[PDB]
Amino acid sequence: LFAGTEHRAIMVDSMLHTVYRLSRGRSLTKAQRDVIEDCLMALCRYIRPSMLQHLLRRLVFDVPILNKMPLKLLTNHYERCWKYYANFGVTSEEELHLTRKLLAHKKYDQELYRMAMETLNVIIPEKLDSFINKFAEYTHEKWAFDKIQNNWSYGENVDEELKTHPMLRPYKTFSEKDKEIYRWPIKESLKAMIAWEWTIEKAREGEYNPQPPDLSGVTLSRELQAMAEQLAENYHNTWGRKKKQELEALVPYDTLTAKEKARDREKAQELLKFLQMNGYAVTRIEKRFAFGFLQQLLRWMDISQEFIAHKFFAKILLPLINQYFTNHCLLGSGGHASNKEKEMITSLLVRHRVSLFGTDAPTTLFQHIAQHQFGDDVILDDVQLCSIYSLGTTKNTYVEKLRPAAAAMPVAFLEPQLNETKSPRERAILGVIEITLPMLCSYLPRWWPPALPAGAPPPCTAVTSLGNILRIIVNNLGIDEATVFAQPIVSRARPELLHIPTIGRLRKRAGKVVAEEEQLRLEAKAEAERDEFSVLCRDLYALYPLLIRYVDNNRAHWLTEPNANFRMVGEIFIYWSKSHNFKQNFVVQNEINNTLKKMLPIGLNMCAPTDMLAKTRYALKDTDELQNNLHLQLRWQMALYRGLEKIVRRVQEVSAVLYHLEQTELLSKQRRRAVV
Amino acid sequence: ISHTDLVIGCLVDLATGLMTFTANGKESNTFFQVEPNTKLFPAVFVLPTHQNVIQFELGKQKNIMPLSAAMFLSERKNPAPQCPPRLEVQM
Amino acid sequence: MADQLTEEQIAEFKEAFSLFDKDGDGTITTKALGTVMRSLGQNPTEAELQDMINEVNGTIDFPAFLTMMARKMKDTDSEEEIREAFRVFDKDGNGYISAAALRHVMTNLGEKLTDEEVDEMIREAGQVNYEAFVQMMTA
Amino acid sequence: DRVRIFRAEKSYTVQSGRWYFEFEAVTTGEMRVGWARPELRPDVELGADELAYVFNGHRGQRWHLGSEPFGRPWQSGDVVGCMIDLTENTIIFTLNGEVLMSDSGSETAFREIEIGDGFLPVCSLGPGQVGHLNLGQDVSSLRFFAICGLQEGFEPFAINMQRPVTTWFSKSLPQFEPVPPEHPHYEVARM
Repeated sequence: LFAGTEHRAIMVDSMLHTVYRLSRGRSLTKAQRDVIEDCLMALCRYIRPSMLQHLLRRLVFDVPILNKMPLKLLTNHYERCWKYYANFGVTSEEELHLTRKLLAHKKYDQELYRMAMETLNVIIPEKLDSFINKFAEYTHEKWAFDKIQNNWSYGENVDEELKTHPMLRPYKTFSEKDKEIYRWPIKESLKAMIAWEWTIEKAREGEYNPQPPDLSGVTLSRELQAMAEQLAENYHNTWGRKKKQELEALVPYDTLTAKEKARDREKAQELLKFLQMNGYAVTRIEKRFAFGFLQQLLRWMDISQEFIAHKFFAKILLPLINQYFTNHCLLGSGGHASNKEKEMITSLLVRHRVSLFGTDAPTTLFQHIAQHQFGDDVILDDVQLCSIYSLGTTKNTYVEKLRPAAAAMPVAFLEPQLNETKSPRERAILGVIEITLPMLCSYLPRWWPPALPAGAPPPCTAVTSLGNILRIIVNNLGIDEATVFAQPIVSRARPELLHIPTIGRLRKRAGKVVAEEEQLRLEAKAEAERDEFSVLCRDLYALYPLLIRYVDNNRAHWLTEPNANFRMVGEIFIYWSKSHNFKQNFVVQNEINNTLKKMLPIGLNMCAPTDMLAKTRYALKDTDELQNNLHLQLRWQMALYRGLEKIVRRVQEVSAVLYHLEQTELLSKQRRRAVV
Repeated sequence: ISHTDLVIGCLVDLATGLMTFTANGKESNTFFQVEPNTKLFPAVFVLPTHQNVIQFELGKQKNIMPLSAAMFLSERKNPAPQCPPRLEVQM
Repeated sequence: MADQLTEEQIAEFKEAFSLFDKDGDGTITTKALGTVMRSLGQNPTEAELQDMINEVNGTIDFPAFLTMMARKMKDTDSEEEIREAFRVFDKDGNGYISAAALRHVMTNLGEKLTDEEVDEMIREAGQVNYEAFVQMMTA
Repeated sequence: DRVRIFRAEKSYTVQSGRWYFEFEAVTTGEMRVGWARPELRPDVELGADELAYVFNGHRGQRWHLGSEPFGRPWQSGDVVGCMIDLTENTIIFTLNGEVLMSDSGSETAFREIEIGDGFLPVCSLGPGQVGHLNLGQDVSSLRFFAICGLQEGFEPFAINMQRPVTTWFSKSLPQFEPVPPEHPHYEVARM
């Protein structure tokens, strides 16, 4: 019910603090604190992250430097994953703090990766006594300029209803009783500027309705803005140490609010502009993570060889998880590539997943050629260790698909692949005339292990480029028509069913469907009749064959309806009984899945309706009540369109519709603890 | 920051087409004169800066008839100020 | 209900209690209650000590001692019972119990649940895990 | 200036059946086509409030109470059909005869829409953009309706109308109007 509190944001800001004030304490048990820690994260949600940063400034002050503790880490991760689809610097400060911190070790990386997206003893110089009066005089010169604009009257006693300013005069017209309000402040700030950087000397010329001069004539440079940043924190350090001494007898500068830092910065931007007069000018994001990442990458491979010869390893595990986090969360491109080649030699699972991530995130050519040389050497060993090569055999193929989004060394491995985990060898393979001769060779083989592997890159080669691909599909057609490794065979099948040739494929696949239809009817006859498990096995094999069958049938239908909108009428009629047979058959199908039976009926529905619907409505009723004898027993706009063997064809489509129509179609409390 | 209400009243003389404007009973320097056969709508343009902004006051001065008699032909002789519901504020 | 403890604990408790019994009366001091639990290896801090005496004068009598011993061991067994309760479902013991293997283990346990409620148990909950199952049972 | 909003007259609302039209887009850019509630305010951006359902062809996203990416952006000279089926509370957008899908693969751009007072077709043209709106008087004048929509069951809009459907455009000339008493910011009081 606390959703959207733009009504009020101060009471909830105080309430959110005193809850976490009650989070750690001496006078509470495990039971009472678990109520509050569950009450806290229940309030971390159901409120907008506008008001969330009011405590997030206070948490990163306390927790992330130390390895109570989990109460911070829990509430943190439930807020940083609350907007990923000012305080940001505080988080990165905490991000490095947690890295400095890097059981309790596993309780940290989750919350971390979720956030991955002297003035009294200082001597005053000669001009510093002249600047403590001038920054007191320019302060009285700016204050009388501001108050009199809002109709501030002049009174001997300062009244608020009268807006009286009895200090409406200069510091040179003020005595020790009227300049004591600006004596210690302009002298301690000049002493704090001198104790920070010992430069108090005149090096430039100088610059009641008192008006301050144009002090904003020159802006802040790279050394002036840093000194103005040094003047705000020093004014916050002296006043902050004054608050820590007075209340004992608390907001910093860098982790200040967006509203608190707006009022504190005017005490330094006006003081450095007041110091700049009379020459007394005291003048002394992800790549940072990537720098430390490469810094960690150096010590990792150093330690990796230190164990290869025979604390940080957990930190390496802590980093790789964050590495897998940031890669998925995603000059600097080189730095990642530098780390990419850094980790690859260390391999020469957990890192490999991060390696697969980093390859998915996509000097190294030497590393590639050395790997390719190591691959062919392993291929020499394969023709004749295996674990370090097999993980490299997929990471390369990951990269070989990555860059698509040392040519000879690749070609050397290709011949080694052609020489002799056969499917994995067939996997990275696809990732001219010599191919053309082999193209007709497999075509002759289709006219009749390495036969499956050779067709992989051949599908990858023709796709890189018309009727040649049309021949390859027909070669792939008869190979399955004769027919496992049909799954990866089907993976390249839908990859290039783009580009007459379809009509030849239509005459081919119509035979493919009818053979499957006869195989379906045989199993249906087997279903009409131990032999029950065998029929279940046979249907499973039939479902297995139907899986790769319909997969090419879909994309081919994406051009058939594009064209014809005949042979498809046969193809609809053939696939009609298939869906009818699909209407225990699904039970074997579902196990084979662990669909295409549905989508086949979808594309065929448009074609079958392309060839009086009340009779179709009537014949659907008899098919929901054989009906072929019962079939024997806006329309002006429609007949304008439709005009632009019926007794069986109408009977054919009708039952298909009805099949598709069918296709689209307490305990008491003590009883619960009893059964437990 | 003024704690008082600037009241602006206008004066339109129909048989001459002469238009003048009074500021708190003190006549302003400006004036306006128009063609014979023309009409006019009373108008106020404002960018608001308060919870309560303006008030249209349909009143008469010491010897002149209010805006009710001007716009309703059945009541041209009545000097009592009225506001029937056909009158309203457009935008 | 003080029956949720077995006998030998009460045998161990009375052995511990009589060892630090003041005069054989069965009275002990407020401090000795902390020492006798640390004589039994249990180490709770003074927060878990403070709320227990005011739950029940400085004089702790043996039934007044024992009722606190029931509650300290009632809550701990109340949460560790339900993971080992899921252990008998899955053939491995991890949490992966198939839903097919449930509609005969649940109508055959002895609370006389018929087919309708073990249906009603299921469609108001493939294999389901354990932590959703301890959620759907405790409710 | 602003964006012009185009629609049909409020008599021509639909309450049932399944309907369809077509829309050629000549020069791509900022345009918007879809379906809208009849009580449509001409001040708002088309689809920002709860009165419109409208696809955007500049970057390929749907507009209703915000945005969500949807399908491919445009070319110069492609047909963007729209169709609705009130019997199932669905809205389907077809591009060039091919049915657009979501990021989840679903073709139905919006489901579970309340029928209410009805719907009526709506277009929107940004500055410079040119595109004609074939509302479907002559069936042969349509192009990609036979590819998709015909055998599905969708009838065109002006299937039996011997006169063309009158169109209502949003002006740019401001005119006076009485202040509504349910206005969220302004209110008057005749004392």
